Amino acid sequence: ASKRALVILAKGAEEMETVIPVDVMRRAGIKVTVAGLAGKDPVQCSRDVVICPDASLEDAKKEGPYDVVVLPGGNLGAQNLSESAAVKEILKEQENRKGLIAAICAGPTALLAHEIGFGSKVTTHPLAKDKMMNGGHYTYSENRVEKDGLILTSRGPGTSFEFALAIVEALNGKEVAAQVKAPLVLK
Ligand SMILES: *C(=N)N1CC[C@@H](C(=O)Nc2nc3c(s2)CN(C(=O)CN[NH2+]N)CC3)C1
Repeated sequence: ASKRALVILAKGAEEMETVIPVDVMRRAGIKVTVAGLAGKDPVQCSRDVVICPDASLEDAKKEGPYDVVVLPGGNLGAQNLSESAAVKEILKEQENRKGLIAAICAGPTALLAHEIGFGSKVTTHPLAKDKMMNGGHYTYSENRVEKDGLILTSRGPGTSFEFALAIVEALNGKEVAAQVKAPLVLK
């Protein structure tokens, strides 16, 4: 049947880093659940775009497992993910079940907070590098997208299409990723 993604949407999330992965995954035929960290109520993003979640995280985490857990960035959004006991338990489980975790821009700092994928090669946004590398628990990469086994990281809004297509390729293969890429008019 279809592959399944969980996108965790926290107050202060980067809206582009949220919507690009959600839309590109849905174009690939992935069943995506946009799950509000704080419940099912609309979420105010970093630039004040308000997105209505499909479900609360409390509900969506009962409808697992998921083929991928997706962590957008945003300074406050990543801080909120990093502080959530609920997110820690979901990432821990995903890691334990050899499930893909994907985090973009500041999003990877929530991996550090929840002690997820220690020893992985990761990228982040340049401004999040010092936070991510505090305590030297990862190897740093300048790749626009970095995939080290089941830890997939990316750098910013401008790598969001590459990040999303890398998730599609990982879940559905090269051919589906090429079909979704074709009408996007990427450079
Ligand atoms: C991509 N989503 N992002 C969000 C804005 C930019 C970014 O990473 N900005 C940051 N500002 C700070 C960061 S990352 C790290 N930081 C701390 O986490 C220190 N205390 N821990 N939360 C200071 C501000 C790219």
